[PDB]
Amino acid sequence: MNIFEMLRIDEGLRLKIYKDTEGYYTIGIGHLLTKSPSLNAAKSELDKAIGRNCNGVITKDEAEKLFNQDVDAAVRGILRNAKLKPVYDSLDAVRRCALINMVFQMGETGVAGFTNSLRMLQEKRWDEAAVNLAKSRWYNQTPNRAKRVITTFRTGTWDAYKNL
Repeated sequence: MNIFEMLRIDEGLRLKIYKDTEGYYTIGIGHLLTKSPSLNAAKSELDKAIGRNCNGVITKDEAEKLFNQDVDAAVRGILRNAKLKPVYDSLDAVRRCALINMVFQMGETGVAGFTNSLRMLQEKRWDEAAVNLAKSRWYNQTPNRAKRVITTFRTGTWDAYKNL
């Protein structure tokens, strides 16, 4: 299992514009297009992103291309972030995947806001951090996906996904 497979399980693949859990316009493998209510604003962002007139629809290849960009950007974002980098550097390979997942879903800024959980992870207090992470809007809104991520941080294994 790797970050790509992990995220492909959590986000799904959709070739037509769709609304995410938060009601935002998305396409592909969790690629947010706009927080704007206009489908037209969405279709415009999409064409800009692909470089063609897509008319709200893309190919598998296009979705994967966006996906590669997003994971790359997520990684680079963590490495450039003063709050995130140190945590990342302190973690083992599987747990690193878990932080990437959170950043991909919630953005750098959002994850950087989990001050206490970050501190616990850095200190390798697995059980404590799992409990703290669950006290969030994130967990209440997308509980199955959050539990998967949380178990990943808790155990350092891919058990939560070996099911799926």
